Amino acid sequence: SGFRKMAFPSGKVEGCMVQVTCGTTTLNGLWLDDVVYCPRHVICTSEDMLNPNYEDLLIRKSNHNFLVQAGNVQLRVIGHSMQNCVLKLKVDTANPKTPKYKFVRIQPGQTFSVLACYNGSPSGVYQCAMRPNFTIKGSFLNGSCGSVGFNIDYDCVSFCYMHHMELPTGVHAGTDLEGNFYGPFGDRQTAQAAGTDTTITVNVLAWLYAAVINGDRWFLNRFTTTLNDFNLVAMKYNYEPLTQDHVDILGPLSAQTGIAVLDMCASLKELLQNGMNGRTILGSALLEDEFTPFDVVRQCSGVTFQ
Amino acid sequence: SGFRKMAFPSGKVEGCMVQVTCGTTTLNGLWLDDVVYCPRHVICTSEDMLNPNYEDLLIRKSNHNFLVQAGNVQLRVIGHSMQNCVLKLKVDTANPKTPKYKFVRIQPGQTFSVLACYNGSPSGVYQCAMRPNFTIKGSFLNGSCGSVGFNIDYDCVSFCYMHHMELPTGVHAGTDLEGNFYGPFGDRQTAQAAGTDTTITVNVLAWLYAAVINGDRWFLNRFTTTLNDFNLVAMKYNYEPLTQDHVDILGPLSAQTGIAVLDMCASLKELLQNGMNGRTILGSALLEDEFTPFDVVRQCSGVTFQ
Ligand SMILES: *C(=N)[C@H](C[C@@H]1CCNC1=O)NC(=O)[C@@H]1[C@@H]2[C@H](CN1C(=O)[C@@H](NC(=O)C(F)(F)F)C(C)(C)C)C2(C)C
Ligand SMILES: *C(=N)[C@H](C[C@@H]1CCNC1=O)NC(=O)[C@@H]1[C@@H]2[C@H](CN1C(=O)[C@@H](NC(=O)C(F)(F)F)C(C)(C)C)C2(C)C
Repeated sequence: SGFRKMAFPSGKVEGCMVQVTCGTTTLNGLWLDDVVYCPRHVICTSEDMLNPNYEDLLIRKSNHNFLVQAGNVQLRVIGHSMQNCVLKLKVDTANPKTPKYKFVRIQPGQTFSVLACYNGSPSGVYQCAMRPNFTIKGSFLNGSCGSVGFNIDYDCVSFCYMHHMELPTGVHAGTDLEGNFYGPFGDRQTAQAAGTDTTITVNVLAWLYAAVINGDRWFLNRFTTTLNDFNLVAMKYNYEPLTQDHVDILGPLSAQTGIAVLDMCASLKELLQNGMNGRTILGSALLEDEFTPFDVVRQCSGVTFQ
Repeated sequence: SGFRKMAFPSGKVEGCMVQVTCGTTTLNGLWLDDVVYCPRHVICTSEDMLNPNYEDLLIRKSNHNFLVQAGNVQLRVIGHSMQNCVLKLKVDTANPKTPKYKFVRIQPGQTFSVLACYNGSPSGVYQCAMRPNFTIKGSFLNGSCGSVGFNIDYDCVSFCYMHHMELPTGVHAGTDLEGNFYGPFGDRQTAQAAGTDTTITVNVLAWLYAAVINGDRWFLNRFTTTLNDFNLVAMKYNYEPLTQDHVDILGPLSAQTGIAVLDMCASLKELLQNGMNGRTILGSALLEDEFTPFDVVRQCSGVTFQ
């Protein structure tokens, strides 16, 4: 029993982190086979960040301008190119610790673990969700860019995020590993703001199921609702619409507990309309939306990674 | 910016996890040099758990009765002994992945990361605190015993917890790596209950400082208090006493922010007496007590591990 915001084991990703320095600037890179992936703004000076011409700044860099270190060990750069907002530095040594891996572009609502790093070394690991406004609520400081977000499925690490920047309110934005930003953001120090966020309804329902599984059942009521009528309430409280696909994805937890998804929807409707009146669910005073259905099942069934 | 419940990178500990099977029962072990540490109740059958005589059950086991596997690879057991509530299985192969490590007995109030494991494989990592009642609020299922809790300082893993059992309310109990339980518990399926818990006052203050550092300052008031008068309020709300040592330990965060510890105490006093009136601090609707002063500084300054 118990339910925690649980991150993936980070060892496979730790073996891939390196330091990338270009002149003054040092940030993190990801070393897979003989390629190091890092944010392209490593090539910028504190002078011009308001709007760099990255393509131009890069023509004036050569391989030797990039100091890549894996721990103590320098890795010689033997080629370089830019793909959208990331640099790919070909090095003379393939990482012997390269896990089985894929690059994925996650969808808003999905979760992943961030391995926060500085100077190529890990500081810590935590779980996040890609928010509907394409930000993540992370914890990042100067020097953290190039830190990555990932999922693990058995033996395969799916890299889905690389960290690039921090928006007003202290939320964070970044790219997939092909260097394409999530959301309408770019890597320039200009006036950018996240869109209004929304609550990930299907994840809240998944967490309510997690609560029932753990014995925290006080919020279950006797009623049901239709999908359409539920979504009218969701909208008012800035919850995203629940689709039939969401309902189907909740099927395993619904089956395990015997609580139809629409019955759980009626219980969530009442929580939105009436609040929690000082009670908690799974120790929380607010409704939690950063556990997917798969996260709940993984944690409550003990899924492990090879 | 941002502030997250952050766990230590788990790679050093992952390389140490193994599966230990004795007859039916399989749980996790920790493989350091040529010794595997695991909970002694691996030698029990589902028949007698209400009160095993472990010393007796062990005399009838020989080395070959223990199947130890590190991934696919069997490790031959060449000796065995019991130390309090853990078994030490000497094996014929030293773990080549053994990190620099120590065994520590943590104090209530301190935090550590748990690497939850099943069948010798990691499921996930999360941060916990040793509660004043010597429990942790973890997430554990059948088969998770032998999962360990740890801190990292530079290159050194301090192992402080091994998981043994779950108490009513869904809280968890275990031992240090010398097999001595934290708290008044034992490894027998009998009526055991945690004592009444209390809130870790010094950690709440540390988190309030973390909030100020992140710009969330609405709860700061203009007043101060004495240590003695603050502790009278703390007591009423089931907060542990704040000592001068606690004040001194908060010195770095007090210096960084310019807010005297006793000024922050006056602000916490007001939160306890008046509540938060629907506001949040660092995204939370409740006061958080599972960040130590060192955790806050580590996260807000980017401390990394070699
Ligand atoms: C990479 N190491 C840092 C990570 C930032 C730094 C503080 N916390 C973070 O997550 N990334 C940057 O410094 C990027 C970088 C230029 C400036 N920048 C920002 O994150 C800035 N934000 C924005 O410009 C805004 F508001 F548009 F998001 C800053 C104001 C410094 C936080 C480039 C190339 C975007
Ligand atoms: C080790 N793999 C499990 C972990 C438990 C199992 C469910 N969630 C956990 O953390 N440990 C046990 O099964 C231990 C073991 C006997 C029974 N046990 C318990 O945790 C039981 N608890 C107690 O007896 C109580 F209440 F005293 F804490 C159980 C009721 C099965 C949860 C021994 C040797 C303690």
